Amino acid sequence: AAQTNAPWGLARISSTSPGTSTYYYDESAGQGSCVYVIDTGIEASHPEFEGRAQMVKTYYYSSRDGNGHGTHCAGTVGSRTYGVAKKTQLFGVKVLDDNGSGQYSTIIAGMDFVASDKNNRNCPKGVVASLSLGGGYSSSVNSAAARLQSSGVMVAVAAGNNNADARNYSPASEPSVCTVGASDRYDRRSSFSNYGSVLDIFGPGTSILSTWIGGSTRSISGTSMATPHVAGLAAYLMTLGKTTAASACRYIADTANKGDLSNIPFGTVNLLAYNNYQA
Repeated sequence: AAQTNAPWGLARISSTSPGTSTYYYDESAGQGSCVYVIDTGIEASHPEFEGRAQMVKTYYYSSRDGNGHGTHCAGTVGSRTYGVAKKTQLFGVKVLDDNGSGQYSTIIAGMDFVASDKNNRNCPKGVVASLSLGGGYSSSVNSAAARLQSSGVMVAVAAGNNNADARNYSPASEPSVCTVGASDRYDRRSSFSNYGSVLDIFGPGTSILSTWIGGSTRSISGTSMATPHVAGLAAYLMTLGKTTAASACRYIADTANKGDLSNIPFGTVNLLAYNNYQA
């Protein structure tokens, strides 16, 4: 399949080269997989989600996304125009209030929620969790993400937007999950992107166009917007049978565009997510 005039990030993840604008992907499109978006919620009613997005859990008075960040990430995972996996199922777990903040205990409860809730969903092609969130190092947050990974969920977490080593951030410093940095359209490390040996992969993170609340769209930047590309890519790859939840991050790193990013600090992987689709 070919989506002309796609957001640059979608075109990048199916290209060996920057600077193109068509997204190429197998039409299976993550059908039969599920991605949990653990964030500020999802505006499920957005026409871009086509009835495929639903809120399954909130820890606050409402389950609606009063922020837009969760809606944006969910749109990059699987919206029809801005999504990597245009046929996946999207499950919203609102662990972040409408200011985008959340206590670690609520975040930890949301991760354990997903690790049990996936047994209530039909995800024959596999389960992914996208965590476009993070704070200071927490062994308890790291262990919650490690449990979620261990439960049979692909966990993808933002590396963080501090332009620092991600070892001091959680869940980015949990080694068993898939820690994602951000790159821009010129194949530069995003200036804000964390780095370090804990990173597994880079995805498009600078000026990412996706869904926004109020049924709108907007372009925003962050490792939190590179993570739903990798999360969406994993659901896509799992639906294609090329990998499993336990090995998705390793697989994505094996098949990534190698050594194509600039301003990647020594000791950090130079790997850019790539669906490796041959039309």
